[PDB]
Amino acid sequence: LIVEDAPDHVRPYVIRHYSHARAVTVDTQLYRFYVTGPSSGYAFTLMGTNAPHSDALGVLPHIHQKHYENFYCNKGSFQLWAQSGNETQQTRVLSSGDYGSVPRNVTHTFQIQDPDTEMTGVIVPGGFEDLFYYLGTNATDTTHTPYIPSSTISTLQSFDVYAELSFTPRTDTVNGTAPANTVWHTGANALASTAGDPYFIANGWGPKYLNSQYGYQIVAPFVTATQAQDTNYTLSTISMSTTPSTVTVPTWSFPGACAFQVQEGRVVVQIGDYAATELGSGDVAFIPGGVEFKYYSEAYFSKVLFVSSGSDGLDQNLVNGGEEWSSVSFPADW
Amino acid sequence: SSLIVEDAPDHVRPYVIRHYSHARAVTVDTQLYRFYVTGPSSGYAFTLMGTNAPHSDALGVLPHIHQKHYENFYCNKGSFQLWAQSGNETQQTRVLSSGDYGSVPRNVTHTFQIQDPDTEMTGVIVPGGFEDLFYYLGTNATDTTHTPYIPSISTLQSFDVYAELSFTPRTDTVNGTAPANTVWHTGANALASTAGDPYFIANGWGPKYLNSQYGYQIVAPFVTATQAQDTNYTLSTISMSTTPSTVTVPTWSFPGACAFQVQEGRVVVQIGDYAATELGSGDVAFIPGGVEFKYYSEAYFSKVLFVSSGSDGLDQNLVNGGEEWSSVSFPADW
Ligand SMILES: *[C@@H]1O[C@H](CO)[C@@H](O[C@@H]2O[C@H](CO)[C@@H](O[C@@H]3O[C@H](CO[C@H]4O[C@H](CO)[C@@H](O)[C@H](O[C@H]5O[C@H](CO)[C@@H](O)[C@H](O)[C@@H]5O)[C@@H]4O)[C@@H](O)[C@H](O[C@H]4O[C@H](CO)[C@@H](O)[C@H](O)[C@@H]4O[C@H]4O[C@H](CO)[C@@H](O)[C@H](O)[C@@H]4O)[C@@H]3O)[C@H](O)[C@H]2NC(C)=O)[C@H](O)[C@H]1NC(C)=O
Ligand SMILES: *[C@@H]1O[C@H](CO)[C@@H](O[C@@H]2O[C@H](CO)[C@@H](O[C@@H]3O[C@H](CO[C@H]4O[C@H](CO)[C@@H](O)[C@H](O)[C@@H]4O)[C@@H](O)[C@H](O)[C@@H]3O)[C@H](O)[C@H]2NC(C)=O)[C@H](O)[C@H]1NC(C)=O
Ligand SMILES: *[C@@H]1O[C@H](CO)[C@@H](O)[C@H](O)[C@H]1NC(C)=O
Ligand SMILES: *[C@@H]1O[C@H](CO)[C@@H](O)[C@H](O)[C@H]1NC(C)=O
Ligand SMILES: *[C@@H]1O[C@H](CO)[C@@H](O)[C@H](O)[C@H]1NC(C)=O
Ligand SMILES: *[C@@H]1O[C@H](CO)[C@@H](O)[C@H](O)[C@H]1NC(C)=O
Ligand SMILES: *[C@@H]1O[C@H](CO)[C@@H](O)[C@H](O)[C@H]1NC(C)=O
Ligand SMILES: *[C@@H]1O[C@H](CO)[C@@H](O)[C@H](O)[C@H]1NC(C)=O
Ligand SMILES: *[C@@H]1O[C@H](CO)[C@@H](O)[C@H](O)[C@H]1NC(C)=O
Ligand SMILES: [Cu+2]
Ligand SMILES: [Cu+2]
Repeated sequence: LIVEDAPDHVRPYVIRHYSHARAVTVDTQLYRFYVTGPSSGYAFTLMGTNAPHSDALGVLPHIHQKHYENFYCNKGSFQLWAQSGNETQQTRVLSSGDYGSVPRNVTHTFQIQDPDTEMTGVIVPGGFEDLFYYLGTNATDTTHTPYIPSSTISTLQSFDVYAELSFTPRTDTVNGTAPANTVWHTGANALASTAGDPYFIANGWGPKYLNSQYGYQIVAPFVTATQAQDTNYTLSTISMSTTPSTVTVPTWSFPGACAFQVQEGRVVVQIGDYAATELGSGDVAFIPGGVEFKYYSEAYFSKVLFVSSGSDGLDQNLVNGGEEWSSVSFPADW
Repeated sequence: SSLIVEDAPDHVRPYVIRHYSHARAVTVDTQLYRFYVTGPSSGYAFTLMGTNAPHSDALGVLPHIHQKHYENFYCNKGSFQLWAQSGNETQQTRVLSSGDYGSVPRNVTHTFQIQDPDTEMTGVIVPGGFEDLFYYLGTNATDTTHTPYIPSISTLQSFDVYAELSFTPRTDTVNGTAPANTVWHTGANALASTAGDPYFIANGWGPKYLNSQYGYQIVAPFVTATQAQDTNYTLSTISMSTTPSTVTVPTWSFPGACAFQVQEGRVVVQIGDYAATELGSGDVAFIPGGVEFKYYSEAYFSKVLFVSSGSDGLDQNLVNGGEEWSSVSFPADW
């Protein structure tokens, strides 16, 4: 079940945090491809980027006309700038557990701030990694260190990267956000109600739902049908209690492929005809559409970043079967 | 007898206690405290505790000093602000996010305020036994489900808590710090030049050392003999690569007790005659002085918060045998 690089075809698998994962470097940045187009049947790409502080932008401002980009900060911190059409340009400094949503046709760029920064990208549809094989240089990285210590515009268009050379990232950031009057780590964040608009959710400040059918699970939606539209997927974090003795761990099966990366805790996953395996920080589990699976938290509290192809995968299912909830913690009693 | 315990033992012995175990939980208003290492369990060497709490618009504790205990604040997740002042020196304050550290020596006035919804503070207090104060002021908590937190003057001198009613937490915070002429997440941080002064180290910005004897390990000191003086302990984070197949995992036996809490990764500990046991996020291992033990990272990269009684524990040993290093990542080649 465990693999060192994402398979070159669809199958159940788990890839440990910092596994080789076809690693490439672009300057100081090291990219790992935990889920690829070939490994997901082109459903989505799930990549991890580790990098040190930089005084320069990490990528030139650009747009994707056919890909929805999602930025999740695993650790450290990076600034993200985003703008849809003539809407006011927005920017936030994401720290651990923060999220930034970048729908198609939204200009964006980012800059790495902290020394031990890790950015997990979820891009829909999959196959997006080809861009980095081109821009990057293969890295053997024998020791598995997070990152190594120390015409083109036309070409990029074929990778669905359209340069926005006139975009000037705003420079009036204060307390991790701009413009003024925005809410960042000081109040609730809502997902954009209008398709096409970027939005940001600070860790623990977005909408949540408690599902109590199989133990306590809290789903914090990041992307729903409203925002995905035809890109057809869902994204969220799922926090989990242990499974009480009175509950039978359920067996799931969905039409679309799905995957999750453990952020905190220890989660056991059983997929298809493979032995159960326990995942820790940054480990990724990939479940092909149509394959049965079971999971439970061995830790008293675990939190995972979850993505699903389709409108009704696991996270949406738990939300529908649960209730609105206003805490990152579940009830103290069963 | 078993290695893993749900509450710290009432005497010195090797043990592991999982994140969010009962650990003699108590609540003080919205804050839930867990005592992973106590005075009794460590022979009064030190206390290692965890506090989980939601956002609050008020201070989490009234300003105070401890005349006989050295307090240490480490942000596991979320964020909280910490204010500190020593004698005639300028009052300092920082907003700590994941991986950040704040040092509060004896006789330093301090207070804190919880900012994010899913905030966890790991406290290391030396010497051990101060936790009686939390038992005293707190209300016992059963917390059957092990949820992180429950959703929703003269007298204290005996517990070494001295009120400082004249202290007014400064309110000119900008970009997570005050006064303006400080460095926070924008440059290198040094440990205080002498004992008695508070200091703060942002994640990855403090001094680091690379030890290459047993695979690669990076030690980021937080407290050294210079700052500890007679409190006689060391504190740091230790980052670890896997152990090369050609390297024998070393065995250690120190004069004083030591412990660590995994922050990221998967670390296996083999203590005395107990079974090798793998720890995940927030899990704590405690090793009595004089007891042999081995540890190694199963994850490709793990980072733990480490504390040791004495001046020459594991972290100091790794520093003395290693070299100065300027990256949070280790070399790509053995
Ligand atoms: C809290 O934290 C936030 C960060 O989260 C801090 O925000 C930072 O604040 C500083 C200072 O305000 C910002 O830097 C300044 O940015 C100015 C605008 O830059 C853009 O426009 C210029 C003009 O066309 C371009 O050249 C720039 O391009 C370069 O930078 C971008 C990055 O944004 C790169 O992508 C490019 O490749 C380029 O490298 C930008 O597009 C900029 O004009 C200004 O530069 C002056 O000042 C610096 C030193 O501060 C000098 O080195 C430089 O020579 C300039 O000096 C002239 O102008 C100043 C101002 O009028 C005069 O005083 C001088 O005498 C001289 O005439 C500087 O770079 C920064 O962008 C911003 N960061 C973010 C993310 O928002 C907050 O300050 C902080 N708050 C507190 C209180 O601490
Ligand atoms: C960036 O984020 C900062 C937080 O990290 C923001 O700082 C906050 O700024 C507000 C507004 O200036 C402060 O609130 C005000 O505080 C003053 C002073 O409070 C103290 O003194 C009064 C009077 O003696 C006393 O009653 C209080 O108890 C305090 O002891 C009040 O007079 C105002 O009414 C108001 O409450 C916050 O205190 C301050 N927070 C911190 C932690 O510093 C900053 O404003 C943000 N900057 C921007 C541009 O958005
Ligand atoms: C994105 O922009 C292109 C160019 O205008 C347009 O043809 C396409 O329909 C847009 N796609 C979406 C999802 O808005
Ligand atoms: C680099 O790795 C990619 C796989 O991501 C592969 O397609 C290519 O052949 C490799 N190129 C070189 C020069 O090794
Ligand atoms: C959305 O994805 C699901 C699962 O991959 C698939 O069954 C469904 O046909 C898709 N919807 C559309 C309109 O393509
Ligand atoms: C702390 O302050 C008390 C009271 O002033 C003093 O007696 C004691 O020696 C001080 N301790 C340290 C370590 O500075
Ligand atoms: C601090 O200043 C006071 C006077 O306000 C003085 O009495 C005291 O000795 C000073 N502290 C030190 C350590 O010098
Ligand atoms: C505290 O302990 C008492 C005695 O065991 C128990 O009755 C009570 O329910 C406990 N309080 C809480 C909040 O758990
Ligand atoms: C410091 O701690 C070590 C380890 O517990 C102990 O052996 C030593 O005696 C202590 N030093 C002093 C001065 O007490
Ligand atoms: Cu992009
Ligand atoms: Cu204190």
